[PDB]
Amino acid sequence: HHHMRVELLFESGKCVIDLNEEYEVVKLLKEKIPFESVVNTWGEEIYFSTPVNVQKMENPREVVEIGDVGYWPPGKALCLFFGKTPMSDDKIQPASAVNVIGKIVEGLEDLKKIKDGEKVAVRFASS
Repeated sequence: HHHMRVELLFESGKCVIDLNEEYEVVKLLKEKIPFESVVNTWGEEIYFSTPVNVQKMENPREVVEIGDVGYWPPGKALCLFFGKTPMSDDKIQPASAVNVIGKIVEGLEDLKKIKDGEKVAVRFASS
């Protein structure tokens, strides 16, 4: 394991993500935690901007799976995929390629409760 558990605390719920530190963007996110951001939704994707800009993607994907965590360089955003985006009817299609850097491991079911504009506290997981 070179993985790190990050807790995301929203207003309406919370989750834990597991991120692979082998990816440059994850190494840099590590150095910025703790930070806070603000949530946006796009269908069943939550995304929020981060203070890390890494354009190069070691693992770009133009289709993702339920539970995937992506980094989207155009918006410098972490993206949480829990269902379909407005882009497709038979798969989860991000707007453009995202660097799939980890997985939602707890609280996947809380995500549908999160509204646009909720603050998020980005933290290392306490367990």
